[PDB]
Amino acid sequence: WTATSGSCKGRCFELQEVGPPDCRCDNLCKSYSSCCHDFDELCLKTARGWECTKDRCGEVRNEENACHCSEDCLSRGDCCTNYQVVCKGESHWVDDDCEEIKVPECPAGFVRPPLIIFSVDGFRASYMKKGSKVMPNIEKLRSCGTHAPYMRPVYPTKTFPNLYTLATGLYPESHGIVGNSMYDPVFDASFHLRGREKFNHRWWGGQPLWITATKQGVRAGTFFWSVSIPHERRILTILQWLSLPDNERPSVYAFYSEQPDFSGHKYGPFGPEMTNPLREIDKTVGQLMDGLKQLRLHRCVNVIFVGDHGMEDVTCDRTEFLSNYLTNVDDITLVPGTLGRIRAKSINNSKYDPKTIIAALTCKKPDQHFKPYMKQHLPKRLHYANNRRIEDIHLLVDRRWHVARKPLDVYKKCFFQGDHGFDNKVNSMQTVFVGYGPTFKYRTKVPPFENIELYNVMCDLLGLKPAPNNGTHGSLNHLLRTNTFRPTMPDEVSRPNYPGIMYLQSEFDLGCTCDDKVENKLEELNKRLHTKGSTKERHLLYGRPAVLYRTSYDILYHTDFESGYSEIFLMPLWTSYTISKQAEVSSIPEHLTNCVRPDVRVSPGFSQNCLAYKNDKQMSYGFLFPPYLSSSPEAKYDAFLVTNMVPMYPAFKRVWAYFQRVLVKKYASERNGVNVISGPIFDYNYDGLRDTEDEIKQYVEGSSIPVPTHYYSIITSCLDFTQPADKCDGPLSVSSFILPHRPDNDESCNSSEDESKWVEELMKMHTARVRDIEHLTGLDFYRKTSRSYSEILTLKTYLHTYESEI
Ligand SMILES: *[C@@H]1O[C@H](CO)[C@@H](O[C@@H]2O[C@H](CO)[C@@H](O[C@@H]3O[C@H](CO[C@H]4O[C@H](CO)[C@@H](O)[C@H](O[C@H]5O[C@H](CO)[C@@H](O)[C@H](O)[C@@H]5O[C@H]5O[C@H](CO)[C@@H](O)[C@H](O)[C@@H]5O)[C@@H]4O)[C@@H](O)[C@H](O[C@H]4O[C@H](CO)[C@@H](O)[C@H](O)[C@@H]4O[C@H]4O[C@H](CO)[C@@H](O)[C@H](O)[C@@H]4O)[C@@H]3O)[C@H](O)[C@H]2NC(C)=O)[C@H](O)[C@H]1NC(C)=O
Ligand SMILES: Cc1cc(OCc2nc(C#N)c(N3CCCC3)o2)c(C(C)(C)C)cc1C#N
Ligand SMILES: [Ca+2]
Ligand SMILES: [Ca+2]
Ligand SMILES: [Cl-]
Ligand code: NA
Ligand code: NA
Ligand SMILES: [Zn+2]
Repeated sequence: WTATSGSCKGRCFELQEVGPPDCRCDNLCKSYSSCCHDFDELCLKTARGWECTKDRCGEVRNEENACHCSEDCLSRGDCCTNYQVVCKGESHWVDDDCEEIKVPECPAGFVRPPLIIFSVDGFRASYMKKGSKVMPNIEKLRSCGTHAPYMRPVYPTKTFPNLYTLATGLYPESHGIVGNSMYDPVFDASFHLRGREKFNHRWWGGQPLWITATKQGVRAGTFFWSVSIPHERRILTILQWLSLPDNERPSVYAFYSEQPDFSGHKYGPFGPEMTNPLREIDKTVGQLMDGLKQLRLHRCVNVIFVGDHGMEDVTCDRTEFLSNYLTNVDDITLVPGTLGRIRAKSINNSKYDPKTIIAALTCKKPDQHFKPYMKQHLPKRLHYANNRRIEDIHLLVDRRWHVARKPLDVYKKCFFQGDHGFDNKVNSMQTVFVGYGPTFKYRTKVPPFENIELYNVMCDLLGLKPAPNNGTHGSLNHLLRTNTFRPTMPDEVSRPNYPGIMYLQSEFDLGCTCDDKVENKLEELNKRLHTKGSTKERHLLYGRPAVLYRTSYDILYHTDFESGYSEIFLMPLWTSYTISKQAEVSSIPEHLTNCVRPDVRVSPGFSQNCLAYKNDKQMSYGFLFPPYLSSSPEAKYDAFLVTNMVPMYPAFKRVWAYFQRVLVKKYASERNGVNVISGPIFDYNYDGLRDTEDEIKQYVEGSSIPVPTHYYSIITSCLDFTQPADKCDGPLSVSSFILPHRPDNDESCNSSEDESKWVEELMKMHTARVRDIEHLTGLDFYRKTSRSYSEILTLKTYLHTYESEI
């Protein structure tokens, strides 16, 4: 119930929301059907439209009018945005040459530059170029301010997941808005785009910017705007707020546009009908900027222009139907569209089995336009798993396609030509970022970055301490003129041991054999030095990774590679090695095929054993430093040390061998040497965070050798590829992967073909930021470079997407 017999007289768009059942006047009252009777009358004035005209200049104040052209309007803060242009001979902000804003040029009383977040739905990245002719205001913001060629949204590339990620710096799996549509089994409740449940606070995790602000004594304008409050009124309200007395005036504001998303669904991302929506958004921008200029704030305020996601071409005829794969279609609930999520229709059905469903959706048709996945086998880069609201079964749908349950759903629910929600690395899902203001840089292009990083920066722009979030604070310092956040390297928690030769061959009973016993102070002094770390400057280019947790490990030095060996997990946490451009690939010799050698630096008790691999009929093994890339026949003996060995399914060995035998050399050619750090990852609880010992769900049979869930590699070279990796004087270039350690290759539909046809594709699908790998390992890389930490932070957040050009 709401008693709507109160009035909004003087209360229009009140910031402090009043509790039921007294009527509401805030920008959300329409959505809750709870406005005061006079809300339309007082708060949604429209009389005479949105622009001053020559005859309206210096008029008598008429309180009915939407905006004003009277002499007093500037004081009252309620002129039409074009008032000075029409009545005082001022130019539009867009027609003014842009000039560097070296410092905040704010009215007295302003304790800090305000921040206005101008957010646009479905604003695809390529619109900045392709629609630049029709977008003069926006195009002026872009080129005079700071801009990225695109901004990477989060998966799924929908609205609420993205807008709330912007507001929180969190992955949807952490903030809770994991889709446009959701069921929470604990609440036994549902979240939809329409209706009212979505307004319950319990869906919304983390701390959004407005709450971070308020808790820290910084006032906020409200962020959420009902669809029926026209754009012009939203702008006027923000301008009005900006004129409030110092003690009442908000410091952070948001504008929202339903366009271009709305039209792009109807007409597709490039439908000729798309020009108009883009014209109108630009007109809105021009109004804001004109409004700001009038108020002497256009060189004081920091403006962010940001989209939530892009838009792709998607029509009805391009749907896949689960009914063409599944017999049991009515025993399941599918969340449909540009992503699939599947659960049982009823929890009382004990015959339901995810295993058989996945299998029935796997590589069943030739050009199949989606791929099923247990959520924990989704590429780790999507961080889309650690939430009870995300169904165990997920379908990654091909760009340009839809998945529905049955054909009837598609014709009884072509209507649309555009849609979004696909994998976040997909070009058409990319969105925009422009920062313009005193705190942003002047005429600066920055590289593509992820929207999860904005929360931090908006906190910086406001002088706020950010709530704990998924951004890497400092990785976007290069966007900023001042207010940068200067982070320290995390302190190392565990210092390594440096074991010497402390065990005799005969103390090891691991069931390992190696045909190695074929025997000079020239090459005997040389090898000691190698085992003391003589070649370490070559293979450990950026210093050793720091272990950021309490554990017990050893640094092991070799001719061709260096490792941090875990006595707890009985394998390396990392193996580091440099492959120069000229380096040569050799084979594993016949007499060495099944050779495994005891490491006389590491005790039997802290070693793996060959017997456990013999007994484990499913588990085989691989090596972290590839024997194929040994520098000499004599050095190759080190590749076979038990302390270089890791557990590997024969299905995964196919992948690993091809990467180690073929791809590393290829990269070294193409990049002028590469440095490689490889290792295991354990994430059985799929929270994207390093597992403790007691979280491991699988061991090599009969042993305490834990089985990795994933295998990572970090591949570094010189950004200037004319300089070889080991003699790089400037910025670095990185690409990385986190491969799932799976006992089949069901994921790659072409795995029965040669590795050259499918492996590299899989790696690309599982591209990763170094930062992802840090989360998963508790390591901290790049501890000793000549580079600035902020640059190294940006590097660590870099993702190599393998998409073609924007
Ligand atoms: C991305 O960034 C985020 C932000 O940092 C990272 O997530 C954090 O990770 C922390 C480590 O997992 C985690 O810390 C835990 O907090 C528990 C208390 O949490 C409540 O309070 C916080 C603070 O305000 C709040 O943020 C939480 O909100 C979550 O939960 C509610 C649901 O109730 C949601 O509405 C909300 O969206 C959010 O959900 C998400 O996080 C939870 C984890 O809390 C997930 O489970 C959800 O699926 C969802 O994704 C909470 O309101 C605290 O209880 C934990 O302490 C336990 O574990 C430690 C281990 O150190 C142990 O010492 C303690 O004894 C305790 O264990 C006891 O309970 C256990 C289970 O109940 C049991 O096993 C034991 O036997 C004990 O009885 C823990 O400290 C922090 O909450 C989240 N924060 C957020 C916002 O998500 C995330 O890691 C980053 N991702 C990546 C890849 O880097
Ligand atoms: C800029 C910004 C805007 C914003 O909201 C703008 C907004 N209002 C409505 C309404 N009605 C709406 N819907 C999206 C699709 C249906 C309606 O979206 C939000 C939140 C509040 C969504 C979390 C966060 C940020 C951030 N950061
Ligand atoms: Ca949207
Ligand atoms: Ca984990
Ligand atoms: Cl969804
Ligand atoms: Na085996
Ligand atoms: Na396959
Ligand atoms: Zn949309």
